[PDB]
Amino acid sequence: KCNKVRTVTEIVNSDEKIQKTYELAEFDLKNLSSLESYETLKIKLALSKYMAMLSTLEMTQPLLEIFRNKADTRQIAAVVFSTLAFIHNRFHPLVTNFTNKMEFVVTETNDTSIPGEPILFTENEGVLLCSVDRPSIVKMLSREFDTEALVNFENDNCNVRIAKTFGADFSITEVEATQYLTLLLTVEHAYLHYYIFKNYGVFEYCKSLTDHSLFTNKLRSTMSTKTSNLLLSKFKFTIEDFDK
Amino acid sequence: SIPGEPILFTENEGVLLCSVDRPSIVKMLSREFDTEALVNFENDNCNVRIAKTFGADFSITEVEATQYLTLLLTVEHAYLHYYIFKNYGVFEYCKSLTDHSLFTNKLRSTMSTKTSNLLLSKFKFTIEDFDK
Amino acid sequence: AQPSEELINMRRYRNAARKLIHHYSLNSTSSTEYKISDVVMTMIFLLRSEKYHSLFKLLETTFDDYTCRPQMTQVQTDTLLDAVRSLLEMPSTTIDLTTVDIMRSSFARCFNSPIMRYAKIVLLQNVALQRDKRTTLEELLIERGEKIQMLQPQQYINSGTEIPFCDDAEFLNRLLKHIDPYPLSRMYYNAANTMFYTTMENYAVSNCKFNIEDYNNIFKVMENIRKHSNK
Amino acid sequence: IMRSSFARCFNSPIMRYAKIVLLQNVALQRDKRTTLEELLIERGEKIQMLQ
Repeated sequence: KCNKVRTVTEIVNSDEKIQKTYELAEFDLKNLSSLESYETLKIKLALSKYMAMLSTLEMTQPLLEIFRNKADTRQIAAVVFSTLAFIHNRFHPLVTNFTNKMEFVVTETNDTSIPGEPILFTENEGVLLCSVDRPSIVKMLSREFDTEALVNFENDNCNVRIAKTFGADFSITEVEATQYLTLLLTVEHAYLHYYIFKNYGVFEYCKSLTDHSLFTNKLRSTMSTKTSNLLLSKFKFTIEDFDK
Repeated sequence: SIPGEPILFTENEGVLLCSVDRPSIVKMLSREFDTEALVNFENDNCNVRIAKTFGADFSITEVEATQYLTLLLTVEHAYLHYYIFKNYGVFEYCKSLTDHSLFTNKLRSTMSTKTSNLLLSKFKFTIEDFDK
Repeated sequence: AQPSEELINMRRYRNAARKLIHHYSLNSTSSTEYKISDVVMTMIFLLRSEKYHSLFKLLETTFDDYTCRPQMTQVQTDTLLDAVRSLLEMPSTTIDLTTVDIMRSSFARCFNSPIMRYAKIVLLQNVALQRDKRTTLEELLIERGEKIQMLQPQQYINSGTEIPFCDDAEFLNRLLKHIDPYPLSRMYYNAANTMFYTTMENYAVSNCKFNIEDYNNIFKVMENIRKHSNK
Repeated sequence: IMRSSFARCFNSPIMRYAKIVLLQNVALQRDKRTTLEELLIERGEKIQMLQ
């Protein structure tokens, strides 16, 4: 599919005619450029909106100090609730509330800690309840790990790839803002299960928690173009080393 | 800096822009290189050359002027790519830079039917000695 | 005498050893982490303060190679933990025995094989977890859920319903402008891997090896999304 | 460069005529040669940064 598009032009009364030919390879490339810029802008906008909305809530102090404290019961709940609502609106822009019954539990002890899924639910022992590991959330915010950006990429070809090299009060650190994406993703994952069980029974919910695998069926006729935070999809690691 | 080319154009970063290596320019200016006293190659003179045997303030010297030709030819080589991509795709500005080479094809039917600055037909070295 | 070579590039020795230790315990960030000369420099750099020599002794214990866990000289262990915090120069960020044990296991694999090419492989497992009994997730599910149901909410937080928002669009745009310069694409992946590490960071306890295939399913979430796009 | 020139001369025990333009140099402050493409990335980037 190299498609050296081929063209000709004629004088009326067909005295004589001229030929030219051309190549999409510039046009598709510019299309890709525009696409990625567009979607990047959209995502950035979304994040900004989220951050500002949280900012509204009159926090006395920078985020991390909150969870570094453990005496709170209001702020943390508020945070969680806000994130959940944001996600739900991201899928149902017309929808605004969950009809009460939402309640939270702080968890503080390893002897209450649970691997993987850090936020957990009992949809109705009479009513919904949730559980959260603040200690772990601090561990996930073991912020020290962060560092300046690496610039790696793979499958290069030439400036066929590189052509973008020629294609044209909380005033606070980008990296600390970036930490928010962590909780975003976490609550997103949780919202998956919450939605699943809210739609269906408990045992399949347990099965999904056993393996986040069988989801791929039921999570269908479900994303009616409501894109979610998996843009740069090359999520992969060394495989052959599993060695059973 | 960049290998090979002391000049480069960014064709439209909103508008055309250009970048140039003054350091390397000076390195070309290191003309302690220069000396005239030399001897031309010849061949087959009795047939070819013996015939040719029988024929004959600012008042600045020549060597510098000779040096002018350097930047002349350099800017020529640059102009080639500049024209090319100005007329054509960034794909064939990846190419032409990955190697110059092939652009002869695009120059076909493209050249103005007038020669430039490439008289003396030999321009080469030993080649087979690439000894890979 | 010439005291140079022992510490001349104290800067190199400190910075690289600390970088390495952060790579292990703090799992900090991707790097071409290696220099065996630096590994040796770790020891030599340790050999010039007692607040090093203690840790050096502990680490030397690994050269016995047996997986036994050393006795806690409680007082001295605690003073040693504080010295570790100091010599790691962290904001007292909850450096703990568990991470210390993790480092012990790290060296329990580091020197233990002369793999003179490249064991470029995660060694997720630790022998020195609280037991090698290696019970599975499923029983702990019950064990946790019991007390979970037994507990009472710390606050009964909801009545009625509300939504938060604000519309200082100019303010939002100002923010946006502030936000622009940052390479999101790169900046986020490290945090994503932090989330990844978090699983292991949780189960230091009778751990269940399997994570990989369900992670692959997490990744094929995007696969399913594409499939939905295409029906 | 000159050091390497001399470190290429005596290298020859060779007295027969030598057609050998050793254009190459070893001492390029690196383990081994990279491609040019990486530099085509790296210079271009900073150049676009420059004003």
